[PDB]
Amino acid sequence: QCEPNPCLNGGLCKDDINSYECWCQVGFEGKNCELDATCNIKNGRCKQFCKTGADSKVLCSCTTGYRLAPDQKSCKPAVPFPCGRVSVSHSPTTLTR
Amino acid sequence: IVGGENAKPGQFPWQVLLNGKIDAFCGGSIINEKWVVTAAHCIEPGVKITVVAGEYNTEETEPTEQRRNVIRAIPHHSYNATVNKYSHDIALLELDEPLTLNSYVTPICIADKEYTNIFLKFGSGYVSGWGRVFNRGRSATILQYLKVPLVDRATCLRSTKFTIYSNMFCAGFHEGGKDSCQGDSGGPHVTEVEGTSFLTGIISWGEECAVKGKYGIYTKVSRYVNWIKEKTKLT
Ligand SMILES: N=C(N)c1cccc(-n2nc(C(F)(F)F)cc2C(=O)Nc2ccc(-n3cnc4ccccc43)cc2F)c1
Repeated sequence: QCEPNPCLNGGLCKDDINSYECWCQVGFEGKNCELDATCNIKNGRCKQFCKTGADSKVLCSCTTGYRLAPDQKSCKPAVPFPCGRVSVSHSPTTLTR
Repeated sequence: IVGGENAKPGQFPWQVLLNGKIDAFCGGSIINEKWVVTAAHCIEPGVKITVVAGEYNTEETEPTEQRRNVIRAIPHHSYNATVNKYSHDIALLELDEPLTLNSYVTPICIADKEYTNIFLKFGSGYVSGWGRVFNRGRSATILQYLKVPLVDRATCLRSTKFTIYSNMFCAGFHEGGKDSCQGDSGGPHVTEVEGTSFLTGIISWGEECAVKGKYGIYTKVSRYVNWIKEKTKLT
């Protein structure tokens, strides 16, 4: 599938037997990471806040207290006790069963 | 909270309880370890208020409790000018000694103008608090919570006497039977997007509580958000 990479713009081709997809990256949208991502197409793929910018290219980011990971979409707590999460039912590695 | 279910301990860690002349009088939402926030109509000339942080069963004494006393208490640059005193029903209480942040003392999240509305317009929010358990009568000792579907401007106007402007929004049940209440006043109205809960309301007033046909109404934090952002900047 992946000879040469059908996913472009930097994305990543997990080819399969039958098929293959494009793990896409930031900035980028559509199938083969063809067209740009937009703050209205799935939040921008940002996990908290989607913004646009000078260009029409996006800009993910976070509330006071979280820090936008290096993938640039998901938000990581950046201080011990972060805003608006429950913390009894998750420490250390627990889910509300 | 009438028509709610009991909340569970440690699950609502932004739920300040505002203590003053009467004991259990308004709720509040830890905008952060040094300032909590609340409806402006809980600011009385004369009372000196005390945020009860990690509280669960009022009839009993929890190790997570952290009271402070309000060292000062801003309300918005447009509360009421003797006119209609439940519009920008909003305000910050600076605590005097900073709260020790923990799993029972945890601030709620204050998302910017553009996003707080988006969370608000997903149409169901977790309202919580120690207020009345029934319509006039019995107050919730052990923290009460409730989910509230967003109820539209056009209809909620149709249930009022009073002027519902835009800094408020309406929510509750069409089939009357469950709402916040007096004593819940100031408590939170938050929406969670995938873990992270964000504040989108101050529980404000309501032509009575949980009355079939009439709803309870809430402040539109979208508006004051930036303001909140400004004035609590520990940085
Ligand atoms: N339903 C709720 N979520 C809720 C929340 C807070 C308080 C009350 N309770 N509880 C009770 C209980 F005691 F009976 F239980 C009474 C109330 C309550 O809020 N009375 C009340 C307050 C203000 C106005 N009012 C309406 N528009 C206004 C515009 C300007 C000024 C006042 C304005 C009309 C009212 F009915 C209900």
